[PDB]
Amino acid sequence: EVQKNQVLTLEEWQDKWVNGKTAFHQEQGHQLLKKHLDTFLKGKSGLRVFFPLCGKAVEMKWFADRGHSVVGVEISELGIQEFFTEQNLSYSEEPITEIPGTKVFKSSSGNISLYCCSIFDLPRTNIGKFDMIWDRGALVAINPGDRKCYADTMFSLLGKKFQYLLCVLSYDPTKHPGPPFYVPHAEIERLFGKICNIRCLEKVDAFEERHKSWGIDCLFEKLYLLTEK
Ligand SMILES: Nc1ncnc2c1ncn2[C@@H]1O[C@H](CSCC[C@H](N)C(=O)O)[C@@H](O)[C@H]1O
Repeated sequence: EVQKNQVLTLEEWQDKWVNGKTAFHQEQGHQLLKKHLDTFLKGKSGLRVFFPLCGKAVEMKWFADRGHSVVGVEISELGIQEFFTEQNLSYSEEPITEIPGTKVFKSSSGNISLYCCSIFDLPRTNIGKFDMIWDRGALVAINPGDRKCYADTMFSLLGKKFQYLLCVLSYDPTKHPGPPFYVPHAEIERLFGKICNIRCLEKVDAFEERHKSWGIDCLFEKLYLLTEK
């Protein structure tokens, strides 16, 4: 209930990128994913992997380097450009014909495509189906009221068998209004429990010096693996 009425705008997010206020970004990449990556990919070849609200997530290159095709969606053209610049990847552009005024950025390698539009635009595209989702700073970045629509959008993107990897943050929601927002276990169950087997693989201290600026003094991260019932 606490953060329920928080409504951020796309322009606010784009402004963060313009202003360099991108402290959510992890240059060395996600350490829980790094730990479990081989287990998740064991026996797997040429998967399609989706990154909602992808920013310039370095982990997209982890999957592409391992032979999987990666699609991300990110509202900030600046963040997308920073991804290609930082990963030293050439790219070219095409329109997203269904959503006038927007573009998809395609790595020359053919392995990474970043849609520069809203995640909520995707059901009107032919983005298709995915074997795997990496969701970090995404479900937690969405306006709280938008979570059900987001969850339904995720389901629309999933193949019959899937591994949905989900990172959420645990902190006292009365101390920081978000983002990132507080998504408790019960909320995961509400959104994903009917369709998914839910495993919480990790719960680790995530508190860094930068988190003092949110007015909290404890922060934990949980890594979930959601799969078909
Ligand atoms: N509706 C929306 N559609 C697409 N991108 C959105 C969005 N709302 C917010 N964003 C983008 O979502 C990102 C959340 S911050 C997390 C970024 C990235 N997943 C990482 O792990 O580092 C921002 O880059 C923001 O610009």
